[PDB]
Amino acid sequence: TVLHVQEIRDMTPAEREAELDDLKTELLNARAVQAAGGAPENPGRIKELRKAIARIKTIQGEEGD
Amino acid sequence: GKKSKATKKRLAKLDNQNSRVPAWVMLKTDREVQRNHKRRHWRRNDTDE
Amino acid sequence: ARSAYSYIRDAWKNPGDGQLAELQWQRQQEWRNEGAVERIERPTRLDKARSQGYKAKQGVIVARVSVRKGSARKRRHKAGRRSKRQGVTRITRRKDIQRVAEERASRTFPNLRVLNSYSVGQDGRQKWHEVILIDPNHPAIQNDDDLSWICADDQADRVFRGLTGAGRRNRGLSGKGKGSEKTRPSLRSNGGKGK
Amino acid sequence: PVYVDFDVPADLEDDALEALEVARDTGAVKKGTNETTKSIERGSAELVFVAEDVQPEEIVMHIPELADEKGVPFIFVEQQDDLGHAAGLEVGSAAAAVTDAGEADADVEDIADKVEELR
Amino acid sequence: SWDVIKHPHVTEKAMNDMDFQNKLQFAVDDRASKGEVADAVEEQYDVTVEQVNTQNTMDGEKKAVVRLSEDDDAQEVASRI
Amino acid sequence: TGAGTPSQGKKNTTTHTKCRRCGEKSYHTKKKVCSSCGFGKSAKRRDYEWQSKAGE
RNA sequence: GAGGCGAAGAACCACAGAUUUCCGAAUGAGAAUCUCUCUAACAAUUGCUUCGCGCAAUGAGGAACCCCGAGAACUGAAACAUCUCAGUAUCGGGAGGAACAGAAAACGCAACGUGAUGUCGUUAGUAACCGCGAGUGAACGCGAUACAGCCCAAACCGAAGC
RNA sequence: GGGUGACAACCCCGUACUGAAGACCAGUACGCUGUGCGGUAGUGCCAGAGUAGCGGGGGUUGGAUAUCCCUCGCGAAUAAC
Ligand SMILES: [Cl-]
Ligand SMILES: [Cl-]
Ligand SMILES: [Cl-]
Ligand SMILES: [Mg+2]
Ligand SMILES: [Mg+2]
Ligand SMILES: [Mg+2]
Ligand SMILES: [Mg+2]
Ligand SMILES: [Mg+2]
Ligand SMILES: [Mg+2]
Ligand SMILES: [Mg+2]
Ligand SMILES: [Mg+2]
Ligand SMILES: [Mg+2]
Ligand SMILES: [Mg+2]
Ligand SMILES: [Mg+2]
Ligand SMILES: [Mg+2]
Ligand SMILES: [Mg+2]
Ligand code: NA
Ligand code: NA
Ligand code: NA
Ligand code: NA
Ligand code: NA
Ligand code: NA
Ligand code: NA
Ligand code: NA
Ligand code: NA
Ligand code: NA
Ligand code: NA
Repeated sequence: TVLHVQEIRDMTPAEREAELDDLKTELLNARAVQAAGGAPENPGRIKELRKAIARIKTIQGEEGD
Repeated sequence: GKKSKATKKRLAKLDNQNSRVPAWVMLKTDREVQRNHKRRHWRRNDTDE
Repeated sequence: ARSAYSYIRDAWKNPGDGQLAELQWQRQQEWRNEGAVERIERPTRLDKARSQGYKAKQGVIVARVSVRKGSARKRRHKAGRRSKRQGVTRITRRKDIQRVAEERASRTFPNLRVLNSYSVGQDGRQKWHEVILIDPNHPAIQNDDDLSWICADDQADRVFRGLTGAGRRNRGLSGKGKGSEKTRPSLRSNGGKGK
Repeated sequence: PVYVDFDVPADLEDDALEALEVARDTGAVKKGTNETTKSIERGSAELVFVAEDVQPEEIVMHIPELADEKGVPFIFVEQQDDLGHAAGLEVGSAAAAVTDAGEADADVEDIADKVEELR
Repeated sequence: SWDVIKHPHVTEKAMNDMDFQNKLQFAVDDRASKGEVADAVEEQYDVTVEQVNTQNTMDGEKKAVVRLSEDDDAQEVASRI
Repeated sequence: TGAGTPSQGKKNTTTHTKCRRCGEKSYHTKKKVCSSCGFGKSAKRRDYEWQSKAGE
């Protein structure tokens, strides 16, 4: 599953924040699993968690959140 | 001697730079990349700290 | 009829005669206790200032500058020199005291550009000049058709490049004819032989 | 002060400044050292006013001697800011001339008379 | 713009601190103080922090040793993540 | 005492260190001056025409 | 190696935007890239100023080029001192995309002539300098390139102004 | 011109032709709005001073009694100049 940019724009400012928090948490847990090493379900995920976080912060700035 | 925090970070980095070229990088490059030229020994070489 | 200005001018033809002489003898006493560069609210010679472009207006500034009299303050050679190059005493600088004064003022006011300057006299040990500087960033200047030329980027630090009137005379640019072979268009393009 | 050879009492200066204000409204005045200078040279000056707080003194210092050879009487006022205000300005004035004294013409002659007495 | 907690520091020494001392170990941002570490750990894991010890290490990171109150169980908290 | 090898033994003094401004290990920690970039001496960067041949 | 992304049009390219740690002119203060505090600072110099850092300016960089200052010696003269190397090397200050110069108190093929300035070609190694040694060394004019001419100060007005 | 399992116009990129965009020329030229050029007679009303110039001492220049500049001292006239 991938979070697209239209879906981020359809979110309310408070939904973006709550989505941001959730995404941080998944990342933190992924980096925890990694620190155990601790094979993931896929490494391609951490990469995507970073880009999604970046996207949301970009839209937050665009929308004036 | 007494190291500062910044000095400590710099020494830390120099240690990290002392790693080998990873085995998988040699496969990925068809052995076009083998040696680490910045390889440094504590005794034989001298850092800038 | 004569302008009032012509009277200031006429007084200054002879700074050691009449009322002006008394004035100078009093004023210099205060000047000698003042600093290197003193901003003054009004020009001592109003005719000369207006003649040189001064206006009573926002962004026009006047400052009086003291500079030592005489030749180069020069250190003697510390290594081998042929006799021709061993001099100390008689060597004089190639920039006149007036230009030195202008540079010192401009440094005092880093945001301001030098318009012009003139002599206010001297004692035995030093000379004084008043330098007119202009604020190129002030919109009262930026909108003045007579002064706004000085706002252009290529006029930055004009004094230090010799673009001032005292600069140009001292560079030997006065004559358009004979004698100017090595001065115009610049001392440097002529290989440093102009003076 | 180099151009000031005699002292004017405050009362005299008060009367002269008063005379100036009325000469402004009922008559003609020139404000500023250049216009004042012109009127002395042109002969139209009746009374000339000169401030004593003028820095530099150069602006105004030719006035006494010039007025003397043009037969025009003159008086000293202490502060140029009063002289300018009396002449109707928001700013100071180092020199002023009454061209037409107006209704103060009797007082002008008297102030002239009082000053000649100060020599 | 930087986060306080980087990740749990998982090594044998860390396990012994977890099992025997009720402590958790973290790689944290080297700009973070003990109080900021205590707070962040409380907010993320819903526990009570008794004490934080810190070290700037030769890996270039800060390591925090965070002891938890008796109401909390380190091994339990660690097993979630 | 020999000015050679025996005198080399006393050199435990730190002087030139990594400079905050240019990164060279030229910052003289006793002078607080960088011998490479001029930091601590000059706001402008240290440079000289003699650092290259005259015609380039 | 594993795994992911892309027809919800990815990669890649152009333009525009977002993010852009610390030190650094480095500017709250200190410091070998870190730290301290009254969460507070355009430090310093300066213009305007509601006199408050409120509005602004400067600082530093850049391959050389450009302008303004300071200024050698080896060398040449078969020695060497003036001369020469050379206003060169190097140093100090500073501008711009170019800079500088520039509308005659000019020229002076002397004229009933030319008509701002720079540059190129020539004038010419000529005039001029010089232990009159070695060396040094223009200009006017001409043929070209490109062309462009204007604003104050003052007189006379006198607040009509910014 | 290059690439392609060896000498390639015709295998692939390209090349000729034609067309599009951006940048520089340039906020220039052209165009326009406002302003108003100029002539006669009369009038000694105005027209930039440590200046022009001179001397002492230096530097610089091809500049020689005739270069340009610095420094110390002295120092005009007022367009009828
Ligand atoms: Cl300037
Ligand atoms: Cl005075
Ligand atoms: Cl001709
Ligand atoms: Mg190791
Ligand atoms: Mg500058
Ligand atoms: Mg040139
Ligand atoms: Mg500790
Ligand atoms: Mg020795
Ligand atoms: Mg080194
Ligand atoms: Mg600082
Ligand atoms: Mg020889
Ligand atoms: Mg020699
Ligand atoms: Mg000989
Ligand atoms: Mg020569
Ligand atoms: Mg000629
Ligand atoms: Mg010479
Ligand atoms: Na070592
Ligand atoms: Na300045
Ligand atoms: Na010369
Ligand atoms: Na880590
Ligand atoms: Na960037
Ligand atoms: Na600033
Ligand atoms: Na302020
Ligand atoms: Na020889
Ligand atoms: Na010899
Ligand atoms: Na000679
Ligand atoms: Na002389």
